[PDB]
Amino acid sequence: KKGYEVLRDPHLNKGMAFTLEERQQLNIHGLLPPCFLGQDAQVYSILKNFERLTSDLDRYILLMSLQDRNEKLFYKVLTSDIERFMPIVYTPTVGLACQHYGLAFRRPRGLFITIHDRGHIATMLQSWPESVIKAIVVTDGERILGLGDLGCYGMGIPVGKLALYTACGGVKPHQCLPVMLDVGTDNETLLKDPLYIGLRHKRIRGQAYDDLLDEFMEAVTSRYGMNCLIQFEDFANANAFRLLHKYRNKYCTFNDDIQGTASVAVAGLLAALRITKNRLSDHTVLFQGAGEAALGIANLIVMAMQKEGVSKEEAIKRIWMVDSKGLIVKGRASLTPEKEHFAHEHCEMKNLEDIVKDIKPTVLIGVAAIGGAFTQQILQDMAAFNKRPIIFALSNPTSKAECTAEQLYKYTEGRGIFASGSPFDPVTLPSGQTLYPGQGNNSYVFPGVALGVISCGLKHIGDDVFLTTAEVIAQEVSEENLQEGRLYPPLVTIQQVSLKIAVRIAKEAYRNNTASTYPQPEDLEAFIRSQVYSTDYNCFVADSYTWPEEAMKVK
Amino acid sequence: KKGYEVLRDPHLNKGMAFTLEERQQLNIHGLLPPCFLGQDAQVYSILKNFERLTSDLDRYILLMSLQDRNEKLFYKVLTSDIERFMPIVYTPTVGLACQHYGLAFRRPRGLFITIHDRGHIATMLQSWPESVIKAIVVTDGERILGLGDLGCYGMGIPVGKLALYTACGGVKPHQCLPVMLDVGTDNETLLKDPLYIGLRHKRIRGQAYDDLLDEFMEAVTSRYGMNCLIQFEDFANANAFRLLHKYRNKYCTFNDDIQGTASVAVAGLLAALRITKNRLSDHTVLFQGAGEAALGIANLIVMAMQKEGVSKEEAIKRIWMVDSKGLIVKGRASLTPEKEHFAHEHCEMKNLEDIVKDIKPTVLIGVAAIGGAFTQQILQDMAAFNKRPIIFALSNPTSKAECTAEQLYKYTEGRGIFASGSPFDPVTLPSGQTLYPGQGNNSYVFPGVALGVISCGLKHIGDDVFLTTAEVIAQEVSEENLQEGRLYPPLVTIQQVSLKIAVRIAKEAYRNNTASTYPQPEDLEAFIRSQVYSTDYNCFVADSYTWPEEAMKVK
Amino acid sequence: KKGYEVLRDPHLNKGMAFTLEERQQLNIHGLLPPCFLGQDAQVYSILKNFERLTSDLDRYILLMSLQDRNEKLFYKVLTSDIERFMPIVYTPTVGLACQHYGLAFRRPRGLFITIHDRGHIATMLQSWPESVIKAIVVTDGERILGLGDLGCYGMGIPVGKLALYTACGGVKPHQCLPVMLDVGTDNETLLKDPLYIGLRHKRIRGQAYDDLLDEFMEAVTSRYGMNCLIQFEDFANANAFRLLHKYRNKYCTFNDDIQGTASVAVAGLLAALRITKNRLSDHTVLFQGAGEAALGIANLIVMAMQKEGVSKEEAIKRIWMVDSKGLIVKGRASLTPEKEHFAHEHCEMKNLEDIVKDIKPTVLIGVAAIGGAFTQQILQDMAAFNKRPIIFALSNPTSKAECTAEQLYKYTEGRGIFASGSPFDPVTLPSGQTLYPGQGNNSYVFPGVALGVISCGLKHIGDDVFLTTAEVIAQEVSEENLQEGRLYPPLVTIQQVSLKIAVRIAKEAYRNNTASTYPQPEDLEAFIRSQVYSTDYNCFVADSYTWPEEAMKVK
Amino acid sequence: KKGYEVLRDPHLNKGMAFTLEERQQLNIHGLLPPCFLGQDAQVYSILKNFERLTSDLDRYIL
Ligand SMILES: NC(=O)c1ccc[n+]([C@@H]2O[C@H](COP(=O)([O-])OP(=O)(O)OC[C@H]3O[C@@H](n4cnc5c(N)ncnc54)[C@H](OP(=O)(O)O)[C@@H]3O)[C@@H](O)[C@H]2O)c1
Ligand SMILES: NC(=O)c1ccc[n+]([C@@H]2O[C@H](COP(=O)([O-])OP(=O)(O)OC[C@H]3O[C@@H](n4cnc5c(N)ncnc54)[C@H](OP(=O)(O)O)[C@@H]3O)[C@@H](O)[C@H]2O)c1
Ligand SMILES: NC(=O)c1ccc[n+]([C@@H]2O[C@H](COP(=O)([O-])OP(=O)(O)OC[C@H]3O[C@@H](n4cnc5c(N)ncnc54)[C@H](OP(=O)(O)O)[C@@H]3O)[C@@H](O)[C@H]2O)c1
Ligand SMILES: O=C([O-])C(=O)[O-]
Ligand SMILES: O=C([O-])C(=O)[O-]
Ligand SMILES: O=C([O-])C(=O)[O-]
Ligand SMILES: [Cl-]
Ligand SMILES: [Cl-]
Ligand SMILES: [Cl-]
Ligand SMILES: [Cl-]
Ligand SMILES: [Cl-]
Ligand SMILES: [Mn+2]
Ligand SMILES: [Mn+2]
Ligand SMILES: [Mn+2]
Ligand code: NA
Ligand code: NA
Ligand code: NA
Ligand code: NA
Ligand code: NA
Repeated sequence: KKGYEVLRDPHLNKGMAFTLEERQQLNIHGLLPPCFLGQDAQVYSILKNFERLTSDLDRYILLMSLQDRNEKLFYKVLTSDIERFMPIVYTPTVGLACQHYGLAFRRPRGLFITIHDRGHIATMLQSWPESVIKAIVVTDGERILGLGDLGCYGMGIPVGKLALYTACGGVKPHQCLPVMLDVGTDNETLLKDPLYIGLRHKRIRGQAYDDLLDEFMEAVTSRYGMNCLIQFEDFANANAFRLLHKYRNKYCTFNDDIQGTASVAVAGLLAALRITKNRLSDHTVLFQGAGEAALGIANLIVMAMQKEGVSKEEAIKRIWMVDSKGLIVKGRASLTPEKEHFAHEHCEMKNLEDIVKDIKPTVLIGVAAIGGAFTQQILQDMAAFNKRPIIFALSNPTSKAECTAEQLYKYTEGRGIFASGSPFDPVTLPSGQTLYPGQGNNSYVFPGVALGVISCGLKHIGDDVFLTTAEVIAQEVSEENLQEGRLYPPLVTIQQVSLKIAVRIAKEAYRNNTASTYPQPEDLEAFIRSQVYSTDYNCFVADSYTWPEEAMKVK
Repeated sequence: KKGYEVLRDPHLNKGMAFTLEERQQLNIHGLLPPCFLGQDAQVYSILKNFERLTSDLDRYILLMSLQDRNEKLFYKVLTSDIERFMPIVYTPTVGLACQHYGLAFRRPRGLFITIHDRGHIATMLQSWPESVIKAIVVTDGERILGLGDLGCYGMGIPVGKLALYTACGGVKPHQCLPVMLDVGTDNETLLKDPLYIGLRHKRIRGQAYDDLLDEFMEAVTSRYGMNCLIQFEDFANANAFRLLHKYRNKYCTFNDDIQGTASVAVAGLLAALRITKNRLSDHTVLFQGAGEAALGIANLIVMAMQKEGVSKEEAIKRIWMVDSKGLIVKGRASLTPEKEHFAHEHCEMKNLEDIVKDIKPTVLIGVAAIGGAFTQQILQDMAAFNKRPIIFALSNPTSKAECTAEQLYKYTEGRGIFASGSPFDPVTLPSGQTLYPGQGNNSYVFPGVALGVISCGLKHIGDDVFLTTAEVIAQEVSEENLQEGRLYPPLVTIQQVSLKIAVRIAKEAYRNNTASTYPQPEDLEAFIRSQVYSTDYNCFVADSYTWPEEAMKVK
Repeated sequence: KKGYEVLRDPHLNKGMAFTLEERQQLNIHGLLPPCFLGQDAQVYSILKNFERLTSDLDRYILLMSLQDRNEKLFYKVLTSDIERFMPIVYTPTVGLACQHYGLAFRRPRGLFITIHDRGHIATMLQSWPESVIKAIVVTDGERILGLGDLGCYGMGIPVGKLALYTACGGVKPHQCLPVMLDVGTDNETLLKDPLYIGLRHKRIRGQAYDDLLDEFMEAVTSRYGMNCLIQFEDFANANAFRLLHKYRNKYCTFNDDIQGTASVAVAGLLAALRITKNRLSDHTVLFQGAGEAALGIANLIVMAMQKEGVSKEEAIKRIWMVDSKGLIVKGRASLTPEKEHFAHEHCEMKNLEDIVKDIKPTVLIGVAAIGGAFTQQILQDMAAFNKRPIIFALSNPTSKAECTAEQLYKYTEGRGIFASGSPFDPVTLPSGQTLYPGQGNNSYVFPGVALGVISCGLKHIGDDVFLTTAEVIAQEVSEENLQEGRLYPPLVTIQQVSLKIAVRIAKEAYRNNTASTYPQPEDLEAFIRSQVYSTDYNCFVADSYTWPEEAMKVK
Repeated sequence: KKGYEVLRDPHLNKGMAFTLEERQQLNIHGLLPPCFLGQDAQVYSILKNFERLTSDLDRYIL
């Protein structure tokens, strides 16, 4: 393609990086100022623009616009200082963006499918420029992080997730599709908000909702193929599980919040074991929350424990859960079949601190979006019953973190092992030792899992894929990392980590013959490495070459 | 047109204003959130976005992006509150933008022709999406406002002018082309500036430059037609004049800085006469500056006086000028033929205040871009020998204004009649009366002159056109306006004033047979009104309708 | 798509079959006369146009132009009377077309890859509008039917083959790509021909040629996938066999001339056995020719005989061949490894008639492109030592057929069982009985084999596929068919036969796990039927529908 | 503009008169046979096609 149409297509636009000869051939010479530069120069300019801003939202908006203008440059900047820009494009800033999505909105991104478009989804996929999609992150916006129902403002998440698909996983941008399934919203505040971009009516539930979802899945895989990876993100509890169970074995799909979190959670405990000097089956885990994350994580912990040689029954007995009504115990009221799995014989309790004192767990996991649930008392108690207690404040965004790295280390005398879903700066204990709290976030799992699935075309994703991936991650945590308090490999190495996760997933796929990409590559690492996205700009010059002169003569 | 490419075309893009039916027919249903809204709603969000910003530079980028995303919306927002947004799109903010163009740069706009493209201009015009252009604003960036040589960063100016072409004149945006002729820059600072977007070398002068200009004019008129309007803007002294004289009679062109300024300046004096209760031939004008603006304004003033009944010779004797070397007197050194035209018998002088006290003028016009040249002294002196002195601080941007509205009104005890190139807020005198200083800026002239020339196809623009336009503008100043201290009709009525300027120019054109649009309209006003740009969106639904039924049958 | 561009795209163009509403929405209303018609009406006008022509070459051109104008209409016409149009679009007219390709040329069709394009094939595949190709028919034009080296004029063959892919097989036209690999031509006549459209130089051979082919296969499968079907057609002997052997197990490819012909020839023998009332192992085959067709057929026959219980050695003993040097016997000079395979101990012989009298075969197959090789004497001899001799004049086009249907039936006194590569009209014997000579032509094999490979994605095509296909075809020959003298099912049922061929190929592909399309359909016949091409026009009206009214409300 | 779309537009289409370089830049190299001819060589082939016709209506259609 050519002309000014190129400058408006972010997948093609190189900006002033366009060569004098490229510009001339593309019929755009004169539409750009008379200066030519490389990505480094362009990155410089962006940083000057980023530096001068004075609000995270403004930084977000700046980057989102870059993403809408020059694809390569966007990712070049992202990967240039992942630790610096991820907090803007992903948690916690992405939640802030979703809260003001109507305000931050500029150019649309993604595919918005409505409950009112039932029976016409197949047609709408046509509207999407790309005809070859290999991955999709979808949400209905009912459980945006620990922020609740943000309706159509929730589109910010899929966009963020996919940003890492490329930035941290190497998955090509052009093959991914962020999707919003707006069936309404129960958030009264949004329904009254003048800037709200979604349907102004309560969420439609029941059979209608279910049929919408079936059509979506059927339509996507029909157009893009049965190998298309569908990643559910931030759906409400009930919907999340039923949908997973319903499609898990029918399509190539998985739920990030349920399975991706479990993977990273276990990856941290597996790593923590090298500090606590014991076996996972010697621990006693207590969850604040009993939803998607808790239930997903708890299940993976059990599989991990059985792998150690313990029985399924013994493993489940070491896992305790607390929901909005209190400690989940046998015979308690308001219990679900899934919760009943961890209902143990015990009197009922409501106060979290009393529960911590009673259960005396070795691992405290926070996944209930409850502010500073992990108070100094709770933290002190953990430091009291444990030589080195493991503390996981997983709720996102930052404002929902069960506790801070600072407080964790402060109230546990620097003996607590910490991890959180949202980023925290390093902490220098009184002893002068600087600890670097790790980020237990999906971000360590979904990019590699995607690179993997897409690479070998794994037909379906079993729970073993996440357990194995939890091991691959932990295997990348160095002794040096561990000594700094890191339960995960440094973020700057995320790409390398993703590759390994991808290669490992491929090896298993072919082994169990669940793969689809054939013939099988003689060297999987080499093959996947060659399938990864490249930050470099392509050359838009026509492929000119000469023929012998006799054969090229004009008659 | 078609699909997503529609959403990237600002001339077409309607954003969420596209109807469900339009989106479905345009193959973009799904690419936009599930909410449909009108322009009012769209303007609201834009304002909430403009409101939260905290820098003029930022507000500029905001609007500029808007213009790159939704044409109709952009202009709907500007005219919604011209007095509020013009300062952002035009003076003085536009000057600040030019100073930091490299930084503010996002998406390119306009046509950038280089000195190294000599012999290829014709082809480059093709790279421009539009093949039908009626107006063109060119600059080489050597004299950007009173900011000097800003090289390629000067592109911001033609874009500003054109913005007003539409917003103030009603000229259709799609038919206008902003152009930057980059032949280098002598600004050592820019040459070292890492963000500079132009050619990194001193300006090329001599015959190479002249050939480039001739080619440009030729290229532009051959492609777009002889009737194409070429507006020269912000060129250096020497070039501005010779280029104007060189193409004046050959093509449809004029120089905004020399002729447009002259027109508005005369319009103001004509209005002031109704406060000073005398005739223009009764005044004595003193110009701080003897450049493009000064010489142009002086020339029109002379014509205006002669039209009163005074002789050429007598008129000239009433104009005094001061340049970098001091008062322009007969037999002084460093004099140009143009300047020696106003060189009177008198002793040399350099001190401005002493010059004011010696010549004792009734009107003081500042056009030398000298900060606060009109000091307390000067202003007091003026209010001393003049019952009601006329003070014109025309230099731009604000930072160059010879003096402020507050200063003028205070140091002239409220008896001074003020006007300036850049905007100043209302002033409330100690007497309790609030004055609304007018803005003597080209903006009152070029929009209407363009509407006029384009509408009737006036082959060439003579000085009479600007004198007539000056009378037209003054004619629209009401007694009420005068009573408030306005030498110009309120800015909120600028569209109507442009209409009358256009209608007038048309009538003259047909009378003198210099028009080209035939047959001549019976009602010039009605004709022009129907030629004006509309801010309303068009409907993108296919024009569907039925034929009988026997004729519509399928055989 | 939209606009006049639609009318020029044969894959979209519906002609006057475009609905008024379609024309209005596609922006073509007014570009077509004021009448709307159905396909039947359109076919009628085509037939009127075909009727008035007076030459086969002109009928060819008419139909080729139809194909370049309206795709569906083209195939609608072909399938409306396959027995009438196939002889025009295929053998023998296609051979005539190729001989005058330069003269018949109008609009180009297919992909022309030259030997001078080595190292740039991948680039050239981009030039091709479709990015999703599933089948390709390639030729270098060195052995076009029995007409020899027709160089670039040979493009007519791949175009013809693919015409039947769709017409007889049901394969989608847009997913197929006809390719010509021009490396020159040794035909002195064409080099001198002023209308020749290929490279005017002797064919390039050796390593250069082999590298071009490797690059071709690599580029095609890299861009279109390893499952892309590559059908080699009309390559010279040496090149045909080595290319087949070299890529056979590496890509999804087969050689129509060697393998397709084998399949159809055995299909006919299988059917013939039901007339001769005996087993294949009871016959003695004699081939007039020892090349691509001869060796391929000979090979399939052997496999067929072994499946009856006979050993490989015993089977080979029943097959004799004659080449340009005469009867192929042990120790004979100028023999090939492949030929030596059938070199039996026997005295050398050169005269075909004498050879027939000596070997006394029960099956006479002609594949040497030798005019009327099967003389009256030979035909009489065959009817002398065989109650019911089986005569196959497989050489194409008709002017190369070993003998005519009339001649065969006349000189065998109506006892000879006939079949030919090119069509012959029914024959009414003196007894009054009318026989319908069958057509033993690849056309019975490649369409169905293609529909099958493409459908289930069979990685590689082994000879078993052709042997089973032969059985599938013979299975479709009814008792009635046989009684009329038909060795193959009637042409009018070819689409039904192809389907059966495909469903069987699929079944075995999944059984042997050599398929690629997964999950496997529960009903293969139903799946494949749903994938077949539809001759009906699509509806180009936008998918319009409404949402509730509150959700459609414009703010 | 470019691509096979150019071959279909009679105002732009040059047939085999398109140069090797033109074809490569227009993204149509390969859509035309490996032969380059001038207008007169093209006229010649038109005349041969005209000559063999035997009806004015056919010559009209050609
Ligand atoms: N990688 C990561 O770091 C990651 C990944 C996914 C999710 N998360 C975070 O985890 C949080 C929840 O996600 P989810 O998917 O698990 O949501 P969910 O399914 O809604 O689960 C939330 C749970 O918290 C419980 N809860 C509410 N108030 C409580 C209270 N006062 N005391 C104890 N428990 C209480 C709820 O109880 P009931 O059962 O009574 O309703 C519910 O079971 C979010 O903030 C999210 O951002 C982090
Ligand atoms: N509509 C409007 O409000 C409008 C329109 C056009 C221009 N302007 C303003 O007018 C200003 C100049 O524009 P221009 O085109 O006339 O520029 P120009 O051609 O550069 O002329 C500037 C003149 O000022 C003289 N000068 C410089 N310093 C002086 C000093 N210290 N004391 C006395 N005279 C001095 C120069 O003298 P020499 O000849 O000796 O060098 C020169 O004649 C700009 O700031 C611009 O913003 C306003
Ligand atoms: N589906 C169909 O019905 C179908 C498909 C493919 C081909 N065919 C036809 O089969 C014929 C041959 O094609 P091919 O691909 O097999 O070509 P090929 O590989 O060149 O084989 C031709 C063979 O005929 C031999 N020959 C030449 N003159 C002979 C003569 N006077 N007496 C006996 N044998 C002679 C040649 O012998 P040497 O080796 O000594 O040179 C050669 O072995 C063509 O006319 C073609 O149209 C029909
Ligand atoms: O749900 C979340 O909070 C996440 O995935 O980071
Ligand atoms: O030059 C200027 O400042 C203008 O034209 O307003
Ligand atoms: O080459 C041939 O003769 C054929 O394919 O039928
Ligand atoms: Cl850039
Ligand atoms: Cl013919
Ligand atoms: Cl012949
Ligand atoms: Cl038949
Ligand atoms: Cl139809
Ligand atoms: Mn999530
Ligand atoms: Mn200016
Ligand atoms: Mn063939
Ligand atoms: Na006919
Ligand atoms: Na053809
Ligand atoms: Na193989
Ligand atoms: Na033999
Ligand atoms: Na041609």
